[PDB]
Amino acid sequence: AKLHDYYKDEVVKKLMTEFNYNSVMQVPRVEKITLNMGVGEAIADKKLLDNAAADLAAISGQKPLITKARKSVAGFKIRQGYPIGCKVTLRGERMWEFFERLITIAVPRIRDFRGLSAKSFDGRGNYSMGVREQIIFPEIDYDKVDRVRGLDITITTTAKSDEEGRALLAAFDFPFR
Amino acid sequence: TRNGRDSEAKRLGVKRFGGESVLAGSIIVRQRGTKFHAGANVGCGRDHTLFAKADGKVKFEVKGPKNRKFISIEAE
Amino acid sequence: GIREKIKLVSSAGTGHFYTTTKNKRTKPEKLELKKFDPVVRQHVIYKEAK
Amino acid sequence: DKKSARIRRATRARRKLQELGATRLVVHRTPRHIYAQVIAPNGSEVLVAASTVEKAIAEQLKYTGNKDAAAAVGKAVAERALEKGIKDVSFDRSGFQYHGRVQALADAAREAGLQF
RNA sequence: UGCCUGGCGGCCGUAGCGCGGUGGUCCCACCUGACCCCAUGCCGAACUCAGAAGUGAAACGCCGUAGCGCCGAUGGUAGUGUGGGGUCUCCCCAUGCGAGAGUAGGGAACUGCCAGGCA
RNA sequence: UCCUCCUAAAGAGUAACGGAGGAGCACGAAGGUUGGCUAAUCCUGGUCGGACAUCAGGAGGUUAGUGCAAUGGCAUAAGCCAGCUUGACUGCGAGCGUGACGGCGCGAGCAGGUGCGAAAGCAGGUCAUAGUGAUCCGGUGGUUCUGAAUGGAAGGGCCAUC
RNA sequence: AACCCGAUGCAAACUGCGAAUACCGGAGAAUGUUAUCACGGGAGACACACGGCGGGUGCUAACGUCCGUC
Repeated sequence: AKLHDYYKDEVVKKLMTEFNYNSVMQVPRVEKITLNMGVGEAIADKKLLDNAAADLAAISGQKPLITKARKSVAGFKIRQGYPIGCKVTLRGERMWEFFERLITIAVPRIRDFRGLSAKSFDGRGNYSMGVREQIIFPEIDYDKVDRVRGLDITITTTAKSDEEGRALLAAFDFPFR
Repeated sequence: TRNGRDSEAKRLGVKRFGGESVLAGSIIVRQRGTKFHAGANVGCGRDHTLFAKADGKVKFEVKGPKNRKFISIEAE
Repeated sequence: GIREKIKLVSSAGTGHFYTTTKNKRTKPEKLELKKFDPVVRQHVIYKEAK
Repeated sequence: DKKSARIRRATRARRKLQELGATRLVVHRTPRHIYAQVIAPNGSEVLVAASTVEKAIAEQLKYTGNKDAAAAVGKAVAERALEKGIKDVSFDRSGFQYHGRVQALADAAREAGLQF
């Protein structure tokens, strides 16, 4: 709610001032924010998927989704339909709360945090990056950590260009590069 | 490699053509793949066999946005 | 071979029964199905499929 | 696409009703308004058409598209069908679900005296 | 008697793909909320319910753009049923029929019924 | 013994110790209803991750998948997921075609109990061709059908089945 | 050493194209000793070779061998 109101209040005005759009709806908006865990190590032991799902559910406001293998490839010893990775997609109030918590606490507290990577754009407008030691999130207790895991963040942005994506993120200010 | 075994060639294709006065229960055409589909007052079996559901004159016509060929029957 | 024939007798006293082919190696559980029995004129649960 | 999904989910029903050559009632539901039509056996003529856009039905409702409006239009189309002698006309879902205004209209017509 | 919008049909590329223009009075997308009808193999994402504050971002109706795809003659060409002939593993004579691609040309589809608005 | 493609000359069929082959399987769920979804491959960005484990966008528009070797077709998807499921029914079936024949494939609809779906509507198996095998003699339940004077029994026939 | 590019050749297991033949059903002037179909009795045969038309097969070596038609 807080981030939604912040977006509706002044982001459109600042984008109009700094870009000279035509319609109020010209402002790009992020459709969804997805966290992904492609651990790939679950083949050795099956008692990692449940722990990952529990951690994802605790981190987010809802349970995760286990993504089955797209294709059967012998290069990774994975068959068709194999539940190798997991994800959590957020849109709406849950997404706003998650992003608010992230920007407020998690990003500043990242170890050896200097800035993000602006070049990490898919060429269409979405913003995708990866962060290691997900323990950075305050929800997970440090003493309860079982194994070192990564995380992939992907924010889908309706903006058609990287410049438009940066303009939209200007509301978030893009803390550092 | 050590061949010499040929399977019996099951006969497929259209055996009853257009402008044929065919009663109910007749089979208009037997095609392995659905070369010809059914239309109005025409039925299709499990083995892609097209039959007339009532007496009449059969006809073939190109139909459908995908450029397919259908078989229909009209009152005679 | 791997499969074996199994009879399917109505739980009632009707002598009419069906037959099928099945393998118990992967499905040790019994059969639970209903089918129309002409003698009783109504669907009857079938058991003792062996 | 929003319309492509409905088209692909309703083409099966359209084909099934057309191949049988049976008159059908087709309903298209939108958030603002809902339209209902009765198609002739030939499949190229419409006997009865109704919608919330009509003033006669729009002058006694609060919101253009709702369960009450769906029921009202269903009753109106059922009454017109009974007057014209259009009994025993099948129904098509048009790719929608039987859990909202579509099912409300269907139930209203069934109570009014249409079987489908 | 005309223009615009929505729905149902005759053919699926002269019906199409890409670019520009144009449109919210009738209708549609999104735009507001959903503890409730409905449901997510998590998410109002999809679908559904209650609402109408903005405007065509995106989609969509129509016109131009002949940039790409397609059709498309006339004949030429390969062939072929007949009888004959030759230098016969292949060709010619008279006759009926007849390719594909390509060439001139076209194209921003045409058309039937119902509902609403604007004159 | 059987099945696919060309040989095989545009109805069908068509031989040769010709060219490539596969089948003796399996699902009571991998079939049906209703609803929902729609591949391979390439480019772009990223932590283990590299040519491909997963994620987001675009191109692509079925070459993916459609259990087997092969065939044509499947977008209305016959391809994938969710609730129920036994129509993997009962006795019929005018008619159509194939073979010399035994035999073989399709089939709307009829009376009953029905499964699914609000209804319309589908369901007599697996998208379809190979997973096949008789005759004689014997096993299982009934059928007092018959029963070498009668009561019986013994013995013989139909069905589902080794 | 995969995919891909610049090419290279081919097609029986390719047809976004596609004949000429040939087979089939409905109408019809003309003609054939009904030349068409069904039923019953009796057969013979169930080893073919050559030419033409498009081919397989062998190394066109043959009057080798097998296919659809006169």
